[PDB]
Amino acid sequence: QVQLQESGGGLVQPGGSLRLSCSASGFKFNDSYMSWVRRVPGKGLEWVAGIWEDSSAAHYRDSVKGRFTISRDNAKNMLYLQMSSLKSDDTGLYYCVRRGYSGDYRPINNPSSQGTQVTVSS
Amino acid sequence: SQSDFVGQTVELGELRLRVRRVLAEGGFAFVYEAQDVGSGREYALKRLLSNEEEKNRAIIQEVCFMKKLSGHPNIVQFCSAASIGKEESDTGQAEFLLLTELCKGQLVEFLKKMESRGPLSCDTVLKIFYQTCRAVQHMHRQKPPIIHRDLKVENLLLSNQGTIKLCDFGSATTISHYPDYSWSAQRRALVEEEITRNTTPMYRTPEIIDLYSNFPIGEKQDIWALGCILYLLCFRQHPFEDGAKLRIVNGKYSIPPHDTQYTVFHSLIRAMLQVNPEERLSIAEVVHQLQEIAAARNVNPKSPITELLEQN
Ligand SMILES: COc1cc2ncnc(Nc3ccc(F)c(Cl)c3)c2cc1OCCCN1CCOCC1
Repeated sequence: QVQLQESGGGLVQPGGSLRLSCSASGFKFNDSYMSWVRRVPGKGLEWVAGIWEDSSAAHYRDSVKGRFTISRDNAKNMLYLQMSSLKSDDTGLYYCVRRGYSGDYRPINNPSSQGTQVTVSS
Repeated sequence: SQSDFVGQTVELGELRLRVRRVLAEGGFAFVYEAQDVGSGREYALKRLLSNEEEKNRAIIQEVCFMKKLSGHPNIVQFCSAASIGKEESDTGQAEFLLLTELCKGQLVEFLKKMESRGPLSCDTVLKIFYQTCRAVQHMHRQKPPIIHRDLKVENLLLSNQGTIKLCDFGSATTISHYPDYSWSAQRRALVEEEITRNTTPMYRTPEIIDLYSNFPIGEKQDIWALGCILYLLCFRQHPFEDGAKLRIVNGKYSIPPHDTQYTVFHSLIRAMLQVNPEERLSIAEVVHQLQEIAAARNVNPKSPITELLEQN
């Protein structure tokens, strides 16, 4: 029974900074690859960033490299995504899912959680 | 053994793959989920362990077919392959690795988890079947034409984009058979046994069951299989589920007389399930008619099936 719950998103003008969090339960968080995904209106779902089990490896898509930072806490089964220098394309409904992606940044696991809204505009 | 392969690291080209879990078991090969430690990209990894050259030579042609079918939006994408001798392998068997792109999973397992919602719309069936046929068409366009011979819903995958993709090509071939009266009875028996192995019992065509009718065993095999699939998507059940040879040879099946939901597909089913392969519609004729239906229904059949995509 994989269950996830995201929070920490809101409305912030371009250039701002947000910090997303996610509590996980129902599976063994310590031995699983975790990822952040977002749902942009008009485009669909796309993979954003991912992190290995023991944080020995972190991956980011081209449009967020050096701008977003992913991290985890296996002790509390938490997953964090630090966003900064936000653009208009960063606007979307952010989820956290298990495993990575395939092809052109296309997530493996579809989000069953509610997600957290991130809106970027003046 | 092929169960201890999980949690290991495989090197293919510039990729370092971590074996995550088992996707499918086989008596010859297992399919695993493999993730790259440098990119985070996921793949599907089939691992064949056998000393039989028949199976080893078969998976080689399986690779060549995929490399040629590459680039198509309705066919799984080949990435890499590797050969491992009996000596380097731990199981004492020759090892072969087949690496493709990772999808959401099989179409079948998403369908049963959505039966709770109710019956499938005529549109969703139209989307699934069209994208299925567009993949078969791409196969029948190749030179020489590639025949799947193992078309079934279990071989249909739901991509991460939300589209249908074909996966297994172990039974695929470009060889056609043209039996006449110059054929001996034993040759007919020998050819039949060979083709029978690579086919699913209830999906076996009339021309491969009765080899004294001088029916050509070519690309029209896939058409008959598609007719079984379309029937299987509307009425959920297989037209020849019992697999009785007498029913397949004589082409005896029944369409639900009180159907009022999938009536549009009645003409296509009857036209694809013809006993004589010479009378069955070509893949182009099937696709063409599917496009007319989608136009009259205001539906883009190439668009992703979002209802199955958001299924968990
Ligand atoms: C994430 O799900 C899949 C993605 C896949 N992506 C690509 N190919 C698959 N199968 C496959 C089929 C034929 C082949 F020759 C090769 Cl190399 C691979 C795949 C099979 C997959 O799983 C199929 C069986 C679903 N299992 C059922 C048991 O519980 C876990 C889900």
